[PDB]
Amino acid sequence: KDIGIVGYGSYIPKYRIKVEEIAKVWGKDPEAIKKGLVVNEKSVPSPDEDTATIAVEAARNAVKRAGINAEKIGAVYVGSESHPYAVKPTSATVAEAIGATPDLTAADLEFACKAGTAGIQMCMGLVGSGLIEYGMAIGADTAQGAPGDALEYTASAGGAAYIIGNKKDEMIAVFNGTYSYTTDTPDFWRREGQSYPKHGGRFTGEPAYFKHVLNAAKGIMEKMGTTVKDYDYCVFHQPNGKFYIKAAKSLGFTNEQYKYGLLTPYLGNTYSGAVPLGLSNILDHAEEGARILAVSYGSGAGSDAFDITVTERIKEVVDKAPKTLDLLNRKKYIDYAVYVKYRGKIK
Amino acid sequence: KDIGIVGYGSYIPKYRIKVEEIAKVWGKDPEAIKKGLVVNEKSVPSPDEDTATIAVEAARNAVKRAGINAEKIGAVYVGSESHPYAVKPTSATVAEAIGATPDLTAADLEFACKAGTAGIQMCMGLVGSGLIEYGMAIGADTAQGAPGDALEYTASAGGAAYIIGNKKDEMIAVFNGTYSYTTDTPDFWRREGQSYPKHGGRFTGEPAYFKHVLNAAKGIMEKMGTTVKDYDYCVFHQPNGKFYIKAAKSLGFTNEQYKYGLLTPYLGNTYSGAVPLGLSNILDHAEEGARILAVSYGSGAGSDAFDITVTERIKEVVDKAPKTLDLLNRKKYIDYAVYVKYRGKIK
Amino acid sequence: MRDVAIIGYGQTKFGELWEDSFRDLIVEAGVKAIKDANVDGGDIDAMYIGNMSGGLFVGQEHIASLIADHAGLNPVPCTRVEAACASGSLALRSAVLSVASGHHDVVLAGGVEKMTDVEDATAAIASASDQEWEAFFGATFPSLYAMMARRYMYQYGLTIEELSMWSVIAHENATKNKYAQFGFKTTLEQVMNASPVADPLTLMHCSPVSDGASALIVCDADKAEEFAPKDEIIYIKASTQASDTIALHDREDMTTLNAAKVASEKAYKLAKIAPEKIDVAEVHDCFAINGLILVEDLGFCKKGDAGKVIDEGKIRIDYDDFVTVNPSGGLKAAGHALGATGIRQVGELYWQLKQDKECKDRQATIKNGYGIAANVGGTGGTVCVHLLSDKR
Amino acid sequence: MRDVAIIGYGQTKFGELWEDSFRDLIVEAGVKAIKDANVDGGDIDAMYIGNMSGGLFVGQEHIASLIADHAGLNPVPCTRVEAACASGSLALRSAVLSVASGHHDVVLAGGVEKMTDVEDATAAIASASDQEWEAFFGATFPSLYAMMARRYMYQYGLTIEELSMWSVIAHENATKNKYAQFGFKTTLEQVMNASPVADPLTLMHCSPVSDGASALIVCDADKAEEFAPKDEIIYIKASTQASDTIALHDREDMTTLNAAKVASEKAYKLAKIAPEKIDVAEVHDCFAINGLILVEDLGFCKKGDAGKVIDEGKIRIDYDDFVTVNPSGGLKAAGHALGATGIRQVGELYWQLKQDKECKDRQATIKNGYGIAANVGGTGGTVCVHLLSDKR
Amino acid sequence: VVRSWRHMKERYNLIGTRCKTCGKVYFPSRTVCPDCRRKGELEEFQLSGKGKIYTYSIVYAPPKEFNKLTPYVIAIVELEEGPKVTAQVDCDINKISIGIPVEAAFRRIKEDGKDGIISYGYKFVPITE
Amino acid sequence: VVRSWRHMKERYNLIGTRCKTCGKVYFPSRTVCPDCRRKGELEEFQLSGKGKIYTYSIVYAPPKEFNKLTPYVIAIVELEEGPKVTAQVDCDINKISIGIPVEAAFRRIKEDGKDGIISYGYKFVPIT
Ligand SMILES: [Cl-]
Ligand SMILES: [K+]
Ligand code: NA
Ligand SMILES: [Zn+2]
Ligand SMILES: [Zn+2]
Repeated sequence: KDIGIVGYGSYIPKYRIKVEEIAKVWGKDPEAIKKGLVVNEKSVPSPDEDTATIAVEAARNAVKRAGINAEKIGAVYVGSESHPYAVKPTSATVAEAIGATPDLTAADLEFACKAGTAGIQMCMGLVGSGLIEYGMAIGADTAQGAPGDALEYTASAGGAAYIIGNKKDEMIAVFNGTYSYTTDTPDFWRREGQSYPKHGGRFTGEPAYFKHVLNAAKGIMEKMGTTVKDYDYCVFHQPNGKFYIKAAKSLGFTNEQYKYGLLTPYLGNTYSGAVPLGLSNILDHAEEGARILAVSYGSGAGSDAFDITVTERIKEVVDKAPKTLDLLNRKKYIDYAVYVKYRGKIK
Repeated sequence: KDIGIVGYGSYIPKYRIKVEEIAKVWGKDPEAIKKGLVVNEKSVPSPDEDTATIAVEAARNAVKRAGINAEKIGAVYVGSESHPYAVKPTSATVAEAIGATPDLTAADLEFACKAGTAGIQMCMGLVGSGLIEYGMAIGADTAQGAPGDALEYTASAGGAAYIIGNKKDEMIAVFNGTYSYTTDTPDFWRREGQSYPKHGGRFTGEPAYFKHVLNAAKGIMEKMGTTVKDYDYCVFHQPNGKFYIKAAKSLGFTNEQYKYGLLTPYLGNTYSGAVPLGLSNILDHAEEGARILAVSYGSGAGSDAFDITVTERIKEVVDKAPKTLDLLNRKKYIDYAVYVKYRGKIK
Repeated sequence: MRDVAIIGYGQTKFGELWEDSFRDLIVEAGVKAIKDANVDGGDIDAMYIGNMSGGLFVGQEHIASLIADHAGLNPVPCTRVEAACASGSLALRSAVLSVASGHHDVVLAGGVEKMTDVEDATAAIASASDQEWEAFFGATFPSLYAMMARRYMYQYGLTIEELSMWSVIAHENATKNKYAQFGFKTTLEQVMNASPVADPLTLMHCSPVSDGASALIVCDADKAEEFAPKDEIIYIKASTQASDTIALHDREDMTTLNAAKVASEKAYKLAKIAPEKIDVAEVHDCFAINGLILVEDLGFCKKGDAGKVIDEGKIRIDYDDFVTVNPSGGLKAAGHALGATGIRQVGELYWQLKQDKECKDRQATIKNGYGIAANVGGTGGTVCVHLLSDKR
Repeated sequence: MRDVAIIGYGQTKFGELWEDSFRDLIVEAGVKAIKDANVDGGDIDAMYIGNMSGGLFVGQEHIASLIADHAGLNPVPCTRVEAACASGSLALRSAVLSVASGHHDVVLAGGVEKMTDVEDATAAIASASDQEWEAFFGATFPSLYAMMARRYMYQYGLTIEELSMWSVIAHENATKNKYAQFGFKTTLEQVMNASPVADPLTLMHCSPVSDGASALIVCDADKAEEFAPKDEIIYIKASTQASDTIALHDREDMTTLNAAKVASEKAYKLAKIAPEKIDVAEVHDCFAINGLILVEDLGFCKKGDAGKVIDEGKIRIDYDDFVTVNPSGGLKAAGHALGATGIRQVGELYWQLKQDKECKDRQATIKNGYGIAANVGGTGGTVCVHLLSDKR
Repeated sequence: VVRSWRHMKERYNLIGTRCKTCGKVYFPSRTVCPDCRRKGELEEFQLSGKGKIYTYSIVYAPPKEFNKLTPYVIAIVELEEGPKVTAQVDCDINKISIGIPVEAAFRRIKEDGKDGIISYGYKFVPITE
Repeated sequence: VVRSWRHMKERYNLIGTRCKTCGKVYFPSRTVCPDCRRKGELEEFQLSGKGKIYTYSIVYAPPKEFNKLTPYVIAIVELEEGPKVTAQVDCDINKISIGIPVEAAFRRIKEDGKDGIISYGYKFVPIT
C-alpha cells in the first residue's frame, strides 16, 4: 500500500585533504579551483578502510535508527564504483556483518554514481510487492581521482544506507513516487583493465549531467503533479558545487531548499554515496511533513528521481546514530604525501 | 499468481571448442576430463561479440516472444561477471538497443554466477509493487578460464533474458514464490586488478556450492510446502555436469526432471547465463501446467530459488524466436590457436 | 623400565571436514579417548602431539601449547613430535618412553591434521622429501613412490594388475569402517583406468589428503589394572624406531625400507616373537607399493614374492591361515591424516586384539594375540614400529 | 627411573653465519660435543633434536631423517621435538626421559636454527604466537613482550632506566664469551636511545635473530663413569615442563609466567632444594622484561622488586651474595637461535658447575653446586626447566 | 581463505560463548570450557564492542605490508563482558594510554597480496565522550 | 634465497667430493663421509655428466608452475662415477626406459614467481 524509509545511516572517514594541498603539488591556483569547482576539501579513507567497511558502518547506523532486528532484512544491495572485489560481492560481507544472513537476497550494483539510488528502487519494489518485509540499499564509494587531473580535487570516500519498510508506524519518510531517465551516453567510463577512468571533458556537463538530471526532475514532477514550490528541500547529484547549484537554480530552487543537500564543498564527490549522504543530511534536519525532491545521476547515462515526505517518527530516530554533519566535522587533515601514501597512489 | 514471465529469449555464439583440443595442448587425457567434469565442448564468442551483444541478442529475442512494445519496459537489469566496462553500464546499452529508453531505470548486477537471477527477483518486485508494468532481467557472460586451468574446459559465452509482467493474458509462466540463501564465503573471487580469478579448489564444492544450492532448494520447498514429486522439471547451477547431477540426485530428482536444464556438457558454464539458459530450454519444451524448480548459485556465496508454473500461452510464443537448443546446435568448431586468438588470451 | 599399556582410544572421522575446525578435531579425539580410558582430564600427566604439517598448513608453530590451552589441561606439559608421515607413531613412542621412565603414569599420545585449510597440499607433503635435491628438481611425492614401484617391477616382475589388487581389498575393507574417508567398493579395471598421477600409479593407487584426529591413552601396566578391566587392556610389547637416507636416490636398495627391517627385527627381538605369530598388522600404504614392500620388510614374505602371493587371496578376513593387514581401509581408503595416521594404526590393533564393538564387521581372527604397526615418514627416512599383545 | 647426567657439550658460534651451511652447523656442534663427551658416533643409541623453524625458511620438514642421514648414523632413531623458542630444552627433556626409561644409554640432544636464509624472519618468529588471534591483527612478537613490559610497569612501577640496566649487564658478560654474537659493551643511554622496535622496547632491549647449533650428550649416571672422570660429570636432578595459554590476552596475569612458576616449583621439589641454593641460572631474556619476570617466577625475588635487584646489580658475576644470572651473554648478547637456545642454556650450566676452561673469564662462584635453566616458548605458553648439580 | 571463513562471525560481530554453569563469557568462542570441561553448557552470546585498553604498544618497524599504517598502536583490550582481545587501535600514538575506553570497528585487517582474499575484522576506536 | 647460492657449483658444474681414504666419489658433496665419517678427508671432484636411467616416472599432474612441461619425465640417474641423482629428462615419454644413457644439461629448473630468483641446474638428455 505505502512504501517508505524506516531507517537510514551514514559514514564518512576522518581524513581530509584541502584543495590547497593538491594544487600546491601540481602548480595550480587553489583559489581558482575552489571558486570554480565550489569545493574546499574532501574525505580520504584510512588505508584500513574500503567501500565494504564504509558500507558496514552505514548499514549498522541505519539499523540503529530503524530499531529492527537485522534477521528481518530480506535483501541487501550495495551500489558502488569501487567494490573491493571484481567478482566476490560486497553486499554479502555487509549482510554477514549486520547479521542479516542467511535468509536474504543480495547483489552488488554498478551504474556509476547512481548505483546507490538504483537499489533504493529495488528495495521499494520488493517491499511493496510483499516479497520481503525489509530491504537495505547502500550507496558507498572510495573514489579515485587521477593524480594530475581535476577529479583529484573532488573524488572522495563516503556511504549511506537506507532500510525500506511497508509499515506506517515504523516509517520516518514515505515514498510518493519515483521516476528514472536513462540513455546510452559515453560521457565518462572506465574499461575493465584500467585503474583510472577517462572522461569526455565538457561533454560531461550540459549534454549528460544536466540532460538527465533535469529531465528526471521534470519527469517526477509531471508524474506526481508538483512544482518547485511544492517541495521543502531538494538534493541533486554533486560532482562539484557548480553543477549542483546550476541545476537547483535552473529548476527554481532557493538556497534554503538546496543547502542541506549540498555536501561536496567539504566532503567531495562520494560517487554512489553522494545523494544518499545528501538526503541523509536533509533527514537529519527535516521536520514532519517536509517534502523532498532527490535526483541522482550516473555517468553511463542515468538519473533516479524520488518524491519523499517526512513523517512524525523522524525526531525519534535522528539521534540514535551519528548525524551526517557530525561525521563530516569530526576530521583530521593530511598533506598530499600522506594522501598518496594512504590511497596507494604510490607505485 | 500476480507476477510472471511474459517473454523469454536466449543467445549462444556459434564457435565451439572440444575438450580434446584444449587437453591436447596441455598434455591431459581428454576422456578423463570429459568423464570427470561431464563436459564435451563449450561456446566461444566471436571477437566482435561480448556480454553486451549477447545480452542484446537475448533481450531482442525475449521481446519477440513477449510481443510487446519495448517502450513499455520500465527497468533493464544485466547480471554479468564480464561487463565490457568497469564503470559504464551494459544495461544502458541494452535499453538503447531495444528502444526502451529513456523512461526506465537500469543497473549492472554483480554476484558471480547468481547475478542474472538476482535481477529476475528485482523485476518481480517492481512489477508486483506496481512501480513498473514490465521489467527485463538478463543473465549473460563471456567467461574466461585461465589457460592452464580446468576452468578453461567449461568457462563459456551465453545469455538469456526474461520479461516480467502482470497480465494473465500475456504470462507464459507464473511465479509461485522465490527464496534466497546468502552467506559470506571465500570459495572463489577475483580482485579488481586481476584478469583471471583465484579459487579455493575443493572448498568450492561441498561447503559452498552444495551448501547454498541445497539450502535454497529446501527453503523454497518449505516456503511452498512442496516436495520433489510436485515438480515436473528442475534447473540448478552447472559449473560442470558432475555438480549439477549430484545436487539433483541428492534432492531426489530423476533424469527426466533435470535433463532439459543441464546444458553444460555441450555449452559449458556461461556463469550468469547458465541457469537462465537452462530455464529457457525447459520453457522451450514445457507443457501447460508444468511446475519448474530453478536454483542458481554465486560464489562469494548466494543462491536464488524459483517456483514457476507454465501457462496455456507457452506454445504460442516458443517459435517466435530461436530455441535455445537450435542456437546450441548451430555451431562451428575451432582449434586452440584460433580460440586463444579470439579470446585475446594472446599477449 | 616399566611395562606400558593402552587403556583408551578415540578418533574422528577422516576426510574433508570443513565445518569441523582443527580444535573440534583434537577435542573430539581427546574426549573420545578419555571416555574409553575412563580417566578424568586431571588424570592426564602429560601429552605428546603428532603434527607433520604444523606451520606449513595453517601458519602456526607451537601447536602443543595451543592444543593444551584449548583442551583446558594447562599446566600439564604438552610436547610436539615431528617425523613427517610417521609423527603419530613417534608421539606414541615418546609417550611410551615417558611412562616407562616413571615420570608420568598416564600420558596421552595424539595426532591431528588439517590439510583442507590450504589451497595446495602438494607443496607441504613434498616438504618430507629432500627440498634441495628431490623437490627442487620436480620430484613430487607420488613420483618418488612411482619410481620405487617401477624399480620393484623391474627387479621382481610385479605387474600393474597385482599392484592394483591391494587397493581393491583396501576399499572392500573400508566399507566396514564408519571412520573411513571412502566407503565404496571398486574393481581392478576401475583402479587401473583411474586418472594417472605419476606413471605407473593412478589416483586409486594413492592415499588422499585428509583432515582427522586420533588419540591413545597409554598407562603403566600396574596402574592400568586399577583404571580398566584386564580384558580391555592391551600391552605395548615393543616401540622401536630406525632411520634411513632422506633422499630415495641415496638408498642402497630402493625396493626395500631398511629402517622398517631394522625397526621390525628389533621389535620381534624384544617381544621374543616371530612374524608368523602376528595375527593382524597395520602398514603405511600411502601408495600400493609401500604396502607390498612393508609386508616383505616386516617378514611376512620373502622379497619379491609378496607381490605374487598378494594375488589369489591372503591378507583378507576370509583367509584363515595368513596375517591380516589393514583391516580398516588403511591409509588408502580409511584416509591419511599425516600426524594422526600413526596413532590410528595402533588404535586399530587395540580394537582388533580387544575384539572391540568398533571393528565387529571387520574383525580379524586372532589366534596368537599379537599385532604390529609400521608407520613411515617420507619415502622411508624414518620408520616407527609398535608391537601390541593381549597378554603382558 | 635411572639417574641421568651430561658427559659433554658442543656449541657452534652464534649469529649471522653466512659461510656455514646448515649441515656444517649440526656437524660442527655434534663433533665438538662428541670430543668433549669422548664417545664415538657408534656409541650414540638415539638422537633427539628440536627445531621451531622446521625449515620455514628452508621449506624442509622431516629434518631429523636428514640430519641422521648426513651425520652418517643411520639406522639410529632420530626424532624432532617442537615448542617454539623452547624446542631445545624439550629435545633435552625427551633425551633425559629415554635414558631414564632404560631404552637408550647414550643419547644426543641437539638444537640447530637457520634464519639468515630468509629475507624476513619476522613472519616465522610470529608463528609461535596465536596466528588467528594475535598475528592476524598485527601483533608482532616484540609488541607482545612490549605489552607485557607496559603492564608490568603500570602494576609495579618499573622504569625504562631499570629495565635497560638488564641489557648493559648482558653485553658486559658477553664480552667474556667467544661464542657470543655481540662482544661489545654498552651504556644506559645507548640502550635507551637505540632505534625503537615496539614502545617501550628499543633495539637494545631485544635479542637478535641468529643462526647456530648446540648439542649435549646425555648418558646414564652409572655408565657416565666409563667415558668421563667423576669431576667432569654433571647430573640432571630434574627436567620439568608446564603449559600456559598460547595468547597473552588469555593469561590470568600477564606480568607472570605461570608455566615457569609451575615448572620451577616441581623442579625444586624433586631436587629437594630452595631457590636460595641456586648458584647460577640461565633464563630466557629475549626481551629483557622476560629476564626480570623469570627471576621472580623462579623465586629469586618477590613479584615487583625485580627492578631493584638489577639496578643494584645483585645478579652480576662480581656480586657474591646472590644468584648469578646469564653469565654468558644470554639471548640478548650471546644470541638467540630458537632451536639451539634451549640446549645452550644447559650447556652453560654444565660449564659453570664443572668450572670448565670455556667459561674461565665469566666463571660464577659456586657455593652449593646447583644451577637452573628456564627456556620459554612464545610469550610463555610453554616453559621447560632443567636443574643441574655437580653431586648426584 | 578457509581459516578466515570459520571465524567470521567472531571477527565481524564479536559473537562468543557463555557458560551457564559458570556464568562466565568467553571470546573467542571455545569448544571446551577450561574450568568445567564437559560439564560446561555453552550458548552463543553477542558481545558489545565496548572495552578498555588493558595494555598497548606502538609498532615502529612492522612487516612491509603494514607500511601505510606505520607507526601503529597494537593493544590488548579488556571487553566489558570480561574477555581480552589483541587488536590494533585507530588513534594517534600520543593519544593512547591504559584504561582508554574503546569500541570495536569493522575494518580491512589484511589482504593476501594483490590477488588473494581480503580479510576483515575488528579494530578498536576511541569513544567520542 | 641464499640456499640456491650455496649449491651453485654442484647444480651448475656437477662438482662433488672424492674420498681419498675410500677412493669412492659422492655427489652432492658431503661434509662427513658416511663410511669413514671422522677418519676420512674430502677433495673436490668434477663428475662427467654421463649416466644411465636407474628408474623413472612420468608426472601427469604436477604443480601449477610446471604446466608447460606436463607430462614430464622425472628420473633417478646413476652417474658413471657411482652417485645417483634425481632430475628431469628431456625426451619423449614413450622413449624413456631403465638403462638409457643420458647426459647432464644446463637448464632453467625453476623460478620464484614473476619477480623472484631464477634457479638453474642440471637436467638430463639422451645421447645420440
Ligand atoms: Cl574431564
Ligand atoms: K566491476
Ligand atoms: Na556501471
Ligand atoms: Zn566452566
Ligand atoms: Zn669414506
